[PDB]
Amino acid sequence: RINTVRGPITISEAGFTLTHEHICGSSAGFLRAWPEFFGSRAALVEKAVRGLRRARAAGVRTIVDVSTFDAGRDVSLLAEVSRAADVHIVAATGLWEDPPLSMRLRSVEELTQFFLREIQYGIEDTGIRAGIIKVATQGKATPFQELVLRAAARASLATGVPVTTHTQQAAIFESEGLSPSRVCIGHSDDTDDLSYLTALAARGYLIGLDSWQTRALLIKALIDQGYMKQILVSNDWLFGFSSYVTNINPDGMAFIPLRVIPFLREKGVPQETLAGITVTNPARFLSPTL
Ligand SMILES: [Zn+2]
Repeated sequence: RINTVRGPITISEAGFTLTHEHICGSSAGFLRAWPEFFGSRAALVEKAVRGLRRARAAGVRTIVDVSTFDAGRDVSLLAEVSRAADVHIVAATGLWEDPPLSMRLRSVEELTQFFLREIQYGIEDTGIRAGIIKVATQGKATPFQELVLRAAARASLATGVPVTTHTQQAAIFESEGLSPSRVCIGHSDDTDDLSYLTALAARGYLIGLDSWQTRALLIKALIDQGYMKQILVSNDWLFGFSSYVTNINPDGMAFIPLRVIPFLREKGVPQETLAGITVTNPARFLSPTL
């Protein structure tokens, strides 16, 4: 069973899953400070529900929202849009690029307990539990970033909930006893080299990407190398979405099933492989595994 914002779900209920999406983010809060310009909360919820119902109509069944407490996560909003659009949503714990003072001073043991609190107890006073750990990294490795990755690895070891991060790191995860099949390492264009992707893929890590046709061909290259079981999919292939710039692109959150899947079909990626990367791989990733 996977923790969603409306409660636990079985593996088989997850279906077609996007694994690194952005409903919540930095900018939604300013609707509280300035609704005259940005619109009401109800209008934001309405825009989000409409976009998710279109993604649902195109075939998306589950999305993983990777916003964290320090990057604008709003799990009560996620639960409302999940119910209205009939799309499962997995919430994340973790930390973003530049966390507050009060978090930058914590030990690995303390940060582990923070992540575990949001996985085992709930987020804030909502009772909604996170189903993934997101660790956003800036650039140059720093001791605090290594500390956060270690805390995430330990929370994953305790609960079996997967970790998703950005580009070394693999030695830290293995340092802590965590199987690579619990970790998705996301790569940007500056780290897109197919050689690096296959290297991490051969060691058991899941691979994410954060033009879109050239990203899709990188995916095909990875498949052609035999690594289809290590691939996760996300609307991030179109554009580097984040808490800075959320998913709410004339295809909206339906971009993957309406544009990328037909294109991969045109390039000859077979049906069983496409079902593997959109259904089997994310279900195996999200399913808590010790
Ligand atoms: Zn993303």
